[PDB]
Amino acid sequence: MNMLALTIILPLIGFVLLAFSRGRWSENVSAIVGVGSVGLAALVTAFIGVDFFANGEQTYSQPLWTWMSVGDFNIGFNLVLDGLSLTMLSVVTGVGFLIHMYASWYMRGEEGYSRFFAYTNLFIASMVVLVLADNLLLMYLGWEGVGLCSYLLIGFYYTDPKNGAAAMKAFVVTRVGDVFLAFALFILYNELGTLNFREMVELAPAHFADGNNMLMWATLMLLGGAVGKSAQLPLQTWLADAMAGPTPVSALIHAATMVTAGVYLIARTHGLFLMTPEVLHLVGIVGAVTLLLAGFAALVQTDIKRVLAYSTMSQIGYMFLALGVQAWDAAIFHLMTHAFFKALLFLASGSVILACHHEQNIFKMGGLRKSIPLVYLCFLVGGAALSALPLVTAGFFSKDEILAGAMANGHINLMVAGLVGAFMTSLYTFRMIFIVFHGKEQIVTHSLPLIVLLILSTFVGALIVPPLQGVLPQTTELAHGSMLTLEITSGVVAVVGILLAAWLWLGKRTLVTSIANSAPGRLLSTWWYNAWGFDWLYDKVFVKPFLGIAWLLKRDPLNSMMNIPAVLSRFAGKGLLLSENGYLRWYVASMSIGAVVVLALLMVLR
Amino acid sequence: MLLPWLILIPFIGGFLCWQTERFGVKVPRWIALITMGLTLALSLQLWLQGGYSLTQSAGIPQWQSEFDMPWIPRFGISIHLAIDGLSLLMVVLTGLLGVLAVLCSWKEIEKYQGFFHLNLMWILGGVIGVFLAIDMFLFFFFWEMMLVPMYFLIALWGHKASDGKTRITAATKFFIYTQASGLVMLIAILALVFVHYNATGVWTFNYEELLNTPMSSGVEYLLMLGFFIAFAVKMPVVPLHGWLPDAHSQAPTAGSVDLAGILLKTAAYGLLRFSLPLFPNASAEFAPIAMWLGVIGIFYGAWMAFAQTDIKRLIAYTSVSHMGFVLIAIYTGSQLAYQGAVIQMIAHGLSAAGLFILCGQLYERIHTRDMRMMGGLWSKMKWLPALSLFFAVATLGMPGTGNFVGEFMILFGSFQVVPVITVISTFGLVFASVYSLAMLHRAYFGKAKSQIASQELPGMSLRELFMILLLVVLLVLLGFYPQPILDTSHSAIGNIQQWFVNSV
Ligand SMILES: CCCCCCCCCCCCCCCCCC(=O)OC[C@H](COP(=O)(O)OCCN)OC(=O)CCCCCCCCCCCCCCCCC
Ligand SMILES: CCCCCCCCCCCCCCCCCC(=O)OC[C@H](COP(=O)(O)OCCN)OC(=O)CCCCCCCCCCCCCCCCC
Ligand SMILES: CCCCCCCCCCCCCCCCCC(=O)OC[C@H](COP(=O)(O)OCCN)OC(=O)CCCCCCCCCCCCCCCCC
Ligand SMILES: CCCCCCCCCCCCCCCCCC(=O)OC[C@H](COP(=O)(O)OCCN)OC(=O)CCCCCCCCCCCCCCCCC
Ligand SMILES: CCCCCCCCCCCCCCCCCC(=O)OC[C@H](COP(=O)(O)OCCN)OC(=O)CCCCCCCCCCCCCCCCC
Ligand SMILES: CCCCCCCCCCCCCCCCCC(=O)OC[C@H](COP(=O)(O)OCCN)OC(=O)CCCCCCCCCCCCCCCCC
Ligand SMILES: CCCCCCCCCCCCCCCCCC(=O)OC[C@H](COP(=O)(O)OCCN)OC(=O)CCCCCCCCCCCCCCCCC
Ligand SMILES: CCCCCCCCCCCCCCCCCC(=O)OC[C@H](COP(=O)(O)OCCN)OC(=O)CCCCCCCCCCCCCCCCC
Ligand SMILES: CCCCCCCCCCCCCCCCCCCC
Repeated sequence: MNMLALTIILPLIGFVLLAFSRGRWSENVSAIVGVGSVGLAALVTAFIGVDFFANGEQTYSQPLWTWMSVGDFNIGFNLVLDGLSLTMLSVVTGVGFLIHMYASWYMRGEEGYSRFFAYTNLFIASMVVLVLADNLLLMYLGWEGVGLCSYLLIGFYYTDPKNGAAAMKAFVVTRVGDVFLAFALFILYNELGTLNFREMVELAPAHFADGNNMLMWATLMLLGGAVGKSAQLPLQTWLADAMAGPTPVSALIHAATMVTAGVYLIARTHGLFLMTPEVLHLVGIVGAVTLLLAGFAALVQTDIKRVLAYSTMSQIGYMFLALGVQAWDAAIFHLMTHAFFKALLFLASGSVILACHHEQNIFKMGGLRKSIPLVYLCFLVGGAALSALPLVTAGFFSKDEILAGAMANGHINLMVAGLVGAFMTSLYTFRMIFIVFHGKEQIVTHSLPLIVLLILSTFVGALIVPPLQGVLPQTTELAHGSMLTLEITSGVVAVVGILLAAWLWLGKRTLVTSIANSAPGRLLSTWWYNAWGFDWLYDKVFVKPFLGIAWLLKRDPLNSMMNIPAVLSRFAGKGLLLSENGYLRWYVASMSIGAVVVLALLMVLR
Repeated sequence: MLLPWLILIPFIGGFLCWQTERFGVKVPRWIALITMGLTLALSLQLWLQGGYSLTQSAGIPQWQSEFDMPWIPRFGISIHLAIDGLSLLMVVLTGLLGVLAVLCSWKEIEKYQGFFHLNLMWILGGVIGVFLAIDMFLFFFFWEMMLVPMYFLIALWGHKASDGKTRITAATKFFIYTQASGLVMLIAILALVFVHYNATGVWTFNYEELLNTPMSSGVEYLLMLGFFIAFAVKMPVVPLHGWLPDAHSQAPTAGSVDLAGILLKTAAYGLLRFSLPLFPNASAEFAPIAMWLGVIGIFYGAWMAFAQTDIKRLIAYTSVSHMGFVLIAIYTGSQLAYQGAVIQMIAHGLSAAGLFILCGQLYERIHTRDMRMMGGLWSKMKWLPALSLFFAVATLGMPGTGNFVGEFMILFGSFQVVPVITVISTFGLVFASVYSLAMLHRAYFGKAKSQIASQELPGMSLRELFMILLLVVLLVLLGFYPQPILDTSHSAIGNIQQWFVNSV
C-alpha cells in the first residue's frame, strides 16, 4: 500500500517521455509507453486494493512532503486512501486503461500519437491526484490539472478552429467553476484554519456553534465548483460543444475522469454538507433539474455523440440527486456503473464513426445492425444499461438504489423527477438506437476492452460493490413492500419507455414527423436542441459584453488620458513660441510690459 | 562585505566588455557571461552562507549582511548596502535573468556589441543596487541610474523592423515616466529627511534612522503619495502603465533588454521595504485606494492583453495584470499575502522571461509579431509552440507552476483581510485564463493565415532550448517545492508585517 504514489508517478513518467519524444518514436513504442504506464498504474491499484482489503479496510495515509508552510497556513503533499478513494482510483485506472488500449488501436495513423498519449497520461495522473488528495488545495491541483488536460485533449485536432473554440469554452466554463471552488477554499481556511478533509469535519461543529452562515457559503461554493466540473446547472453548456474531440477523449472525460470529479467532491466533503442541510437539498434539486433538462435535450439531438453527451449530463444529474437525498453509496455505485456503460457506449460510437468514414447525423443512417453486428450488440447492451433495463443491467440496480434512497428520506418530488427522467432516458436512448441501427441501408487490441466493458455493463458490474462502509454514512433502509413496488415501478417505467420508443421510431416515423412538423413541435425542438438556450444566454450576458469592452478598450484609453499632458505641453510651447517673432520693437514692448507688471505687482502686494 | 562586489562586478564587467572588443567581435559575450556567472555565484554563496531558513524575525532593521562607506558626508549620505531574505531573493533572480540575457544575445556579432554588453551590465548592476541600497539617496541614485542605458538600448539597438522615430518615442516616454516619478520620490525623500532633521537635528538619509520619525497625519500621507507615485509608475499601476507595452514593443529583438530591466520588479520590493515601514499609518489609510487600483489593474491588463494583435504587447499587459495582483497583496498587512507576493514576483519573472525569450525566437523564425499573420505553427516548429504552451499555462496560474502558489497565497491572505477584493481578483484569474488561451489559439493553433506561417521553420538552438528548459524546470520546482523560497524570505516579510500592523 506504500506504492500509492506510483499510481501518479507512472502516468507522469509516461507523459514526460511521450512529450519529449515529440513523435520521433514508433507508434508501437509510443503505444507501449502510454498504455503500459496506465496499465502499470492499474496493476498497482489492484495490488493496493488487495492490501486494503487484507488490512480490514483501514484508511491509509502517505505524506510525501509539505507543499507550503507560512505560519498557521500548512498545506501538505499527502495522499490518503479510504474506500471512496479506492473506488474512484480503481474506476479511473481500470477504465482509463481500457480506453488506452482502445485508443492505441483507434488512433493509428494519426498525427500526434505521442502527444495524444502524453495528454491522456497527464489526465490520468491529474485525476489520481484529485481523488487521492487529503486536503482541498492538493485536490485543487488535481482539479485544475484535470481541466487543463481536458482542454488539451478536446482541441486535439488543432487545425480545425471549431475544436479549439470548443476547448477554450470548456476550459473557461470549468475555470469559472474552479473560481467558485477557490472561494470555498478561502472561506474554509479563514474559518477552520485547515483544508484537510478529516480535520475540517472535526473542527467545523465546534467552530460553527454560534453562527453557521459562513459554512453555508463554503458548501454553496463547493457546489458551484462541483457543478462546474461535472457539467451541471448552471455551468453545463461546455459538455455538448466540448464533445468535438476524438472518441477516447470523450470516453475518458464522460466515463472515467472529468465529470465524476464534482460527485467525488460532494461525497468527500459530505460532513460539511451534512451540517448545512439546505445546501444539500439544493444539490439534490440541481441534480434533478439538470437530469430533466439533459433528458429533454437528448430527446431531440440529431447526433449520436451529442445524445451521449446529454445522457452523461443526465446520469451525473442522477448522481447529484443521490447526493442530495443523502444516498451516498447509491451515488458512488451509479458513478462506477455509469463509467462502465458510458465508456462502452462511447467506444462503440467511435467504432460506428470509423466504420462510416465520416461523422453523419442519425437520420442519414439506418439498418446498421447488418453491417456491424458486434458494434450493434455493444450499443444495445450499453443502451440497456443506460436506460436501466431491469434484472440484466447494473444501471437498473444503481438507479434503484438512488430512487430507494430518495424515497426513504422523505424526498417524494425528487423521486418523481427521477422516475420521469428514467422514462425519458429509455425514450431518447432507444430513439437513437432504433433510428441509427434499424431501417434501410445506405452506405485483439480493441475487442478485449469492448468485451470487458460489455461484461461490466451487465449484472456482473452490479456484483461489484464499492467498500464505502465506514467512509460514507449508510442510507436509511426502505421497507420490503416499498422497495418491491419501487423496483416494479422503475422496471415498468423503463420498459414502457422502450416500448414507446419502438412504437415511435422503429417503424415508419409518421406520428413523430407529425409532432415535429407542427409549430409547437418545431418550437420545442428548436428550444431543446440548443439545450434550452443557456449557451445563447451566456453569449448575450457574458461573451458579447466582454468582446465589446475589449473592442472599446483596445486603444488603451488610460494611456491617452496620461498622454494628455504631453499634448498640452506641446500646444503651450507652440503658443509661447509666437512671442519669438524676431521683432526688436516687440522685444522692447515686452520689456516695458514686464516692467509695468512687476511694478503693479509690487504696489499691490506692499 | 560582498555587497559592493555584487554591485561592482557588473560595472567592471561591462567596462571590460566595451574595452575587450578590440581583441575580437566574439570576445565581449564571453566577458559578459563570466561577469553574470560570477555575480550569480556570489549571490548563491550569500544564500548558502546566510542561513536564512533559520533566521527569526527580530524587528526592522534586521540585516544578514551590511556594508557602509561615507559618500556625501555633508548631507549624511552613505554608500550603505544591506541584504536580508527578500533582497537576497531579488538579487539571485537578477543574476539568473542577467545570465539568461547574456545567453539570449549570444549570436549578435554587431560592430558595437561591446557597448551593448556594457549597457546590459550597467542595467543589471543598477537593479542589484536598487535591491541592496538602504540609503535613501543611494536607492534613488540606482533607481534613476539604471534608466539611461535602457533608454539608449531601446532607442539605438531596438526593434529594427520598426522606424527609428517609434523607438525614440517609446524610449523617451519610458524615460520621462520613470524619471519624473523618480523626481517626485526624491521630493518625498527630501521632505522626510527635513522633517527628521527638524525633529532631531541630524543630517541623515539612512532608512534605519528615518523609520522613527514623528510626522503629522497628512504630511505622512503626502510623503507616502510621492513614494507610491514612483513605485506605481514602475510597478506598473494603472493608469501609469502604457510606457511598459511601448518599451516592450520597441525593445531589441533578442529579448535580452526585456530580461534586463523591463521585467525585474523593483517597485513591489520598494513598496514592501520603504513604503510600508516608513509610512505605516499613511499606507493603512491608502490601502482601499491601492487595492482598488490593483483590481482595476488586473482587469484592465487582462482586457488589454486580450485585445492585442501583437504578442509582445500581450505579454506586457499580462505583466500589468499580475502586478495588480501583487499590489493588492502588499496592502493587506498579511504574512501569507506577503509571502505569496514574493512567490508571485519570482514566478512572474521566470514565466515572463520564458514568454519573452520564446517570442523573440518566434520573431526570429517568422519575421513578424502580428498574430493575424501566423497560425497553425504547432505543425511547423519543433520545440517552440509546446514550450510557449507551457509558459502560457504557467501565466494563467496553473498548479504545478509557481504562479499558482504565489497568486493563491495572495488570495488566501487577502480573503483573510478583505474578501470582496479577493473574489473580484479570482474572477480576474478567469480573465487571465481567457487571454492566455486566446494567445495560444491565435498563434499556434488553427490554419496558417499567411505564407510565412505555412512553411517549415528551423529548429531552436541547443543553448536556447537549454535555458528555456532551465526556466521550465525552475517554474515546476517553484510550483511543487516552494518551501526554500518561503523560508528565505520569512524573517524579512515577518519584520515588515509586524512593523506595519504594530504601528497602526
Ligand atoms: C502531483 C503528482 C504526485 C507527486 C510526485 C510528482 C510531483 C512533481 C514532480 C516534479 C517536482 C518535484 C518537486 C519535489 C520533489 C521531492 C522533494 C521534496 O519535496 O523533498 C521533501 C521531502 C523530505 O523533506 P520533508 O521534511 O519530509 O519535507 C517537508 C518539507 N521540509 O522529500 C521526501 O520525503 C521524498 C519525496 C520523494 C518524491 C519523489 C517524486 C518523484 C516524481 C517524479 C516525476 C517525474 C516527472 C516530472 C515532471 C512532471 C510534470 C510536471
Ligand atoms: C503533476 C501530476 C498531475 C497534476 C496536475 C498538473 C497540472 C499542471 C501540469 C503542468 C505541466 C505542463 C502542462 C502542459 C505541457 C504541454 C507540453 C506539450 O504539449 O508537450 C507535447 C510536445 C510534443 O508533442 P508533438 O506535437 O508530438 O511535438 C511537437 C511537434 N514536433 O512536447 C514537446 O514538444 C517537448 C516537451 C515540451 C514541454 C513538456 C512539458 C514541460 C513541463 C513538465 C515537465 C518539466 C520538466 C521535468 C522536471 C521538472 C523538475 C523536477
Ligand atoms: C450552483 C451554485 C452556484 C452559486 C452561485 C452564487 C452566486 C455567485 C456568487 C459569487 C460571489 C460569492 C462570494 C462568496 C463568499 C463571501 C464571503 C464573505 O466574506 O462574504 C461577506 C462579504 C462582505 O464582508 P464584510 O461586509 O466586509 O464583512 C465580513 C467580515 N467583516 O461579501 C462578499 O464577499 C460578497 C462579494 C460579492 C461580489 C459580487 C460582485 C463581483 C462579481 C464579479 C466581479 C469581477 C468580474 C467583472 C469585472 C470587474 C472589472 C472591474
Ligand atoms: C434561473 C433559472 C435557472 C434554471 C431553471 C431552474 C428551475 C427550478 C425548478 C424548481 C424550483 C426550485 C426548487 C424548489 C423550490 C425551493 C425549495 C422548496 O421549497 O422545496 C420544497 C420541497 C421539498 O421540501 P422538503 O423535502 O420538506 O425539504 C426539507 C429539506 N430542507 O419540494 C422540492 O424541493 C421539489 C423539488 C423538485 C425537483 C425540481 C424539478 C421538478 C420541479 C420543477 C419542474 C420544472 C423545472 C424546469 C423544467 C425541467 C424539465 C421539465
Ligand atoms: C407527474 C409527471 C408525469 C409525467 C408527465 C410527462 C413527462 C414528459 C414526457 C415527455 C415525452 C413524451 C413522449 C412523446 C413525445 C416525445 C417524442 C416525440 O414525439 O418526439 C418528436 C420530436 C422529436 O423527434 P425527432 O426524432 O427529432 O423527429 C424526427 C422527425 N423530424 O419531438 C419534438 O419535436 C418535441 C415533442 C414535444 C412533446 C411534448 C412535451 C411535453 C412536455 C414539455 C415540458 C416543457 C418544460 C416544462 C414546462 C416549462 C414551462 C412551459
Ligand atoms: C508636479 C509633481 C510634484 C508635485 C508638486 C510638488 C510637491 C507639492 C507638495 C505640497 C505640500 C503641501 C503642504 C501643505 C501644508 C504646509 C503647512 C503645514 O502643515 O506644515 C506642517 C509642517 C511644518 O510644521 P512642523 O512643526 O515641521 O510639523 C511636522 C509635521 N510632520 O510641514 C512639514 O513638516 C513639511 C511638510 C511637507 C509635506 C510633503 C511635501 C512633498 C510630498 C511629496 C510630493 C507631493 C505629493 C505627491 C505628488 C502629488 C501629485 C503630483
Ligand atoms: C503643463 C500643464 C500640465 C503639467 C502640470 C500638471 C499639474 C502638476 C501638479 C499636480 C499636483 C498639485 C499638488 C498636489 C498636492 C497638494 C497637497 C495639498 O493640497 O496638501 C494639503 C494638505 C497638507 O496636509 P496638512 O493637512 O497640512 O497636514 C498637517 C495636518 N494634517 O494635504 C492633506 O491633508 C492630504 C491631501 C491628500 C490628497 C492630495 C494629493 C492628491 C494627489 C493626486 C495624485 C495621486 C493620487 C493617488 C495615487 C494615484 C495612482 C498613482
Ligand atoms: C451562470 C450563473 C452563475 C454565473 C457564473 C459566472 C458566469 C458563467 C458563464 C459561463 C459561460 C462562459 C462562456 C465563455 C465562452 C468562451 C469561449 C468562446 O466562446 O470562445 C470564442 C472566442 C474565441 O476567441 P479567440 O481566441 O480570439 O478566437 C479567434 C477566433 N474565434 O472567445 C471569446 O470571444 C472570448 C470569450 C471570453 C468570455 C469571458 C467570460 C467571463 C465570465 C466572468 C463571470 C463573472 C461573474 C460575475 C458577474 C457580475 C455579477 C454581479
Ligand atoms: C530566485 C530564483 C528561484 C528559482 C526557483 C527555485 C524554486 C525552489 C526549488 C527548490 C529545490 C526543489 C527540488 C529539490 C528538493 C530538495 C529537498 C531538500 C530537503 C530534503
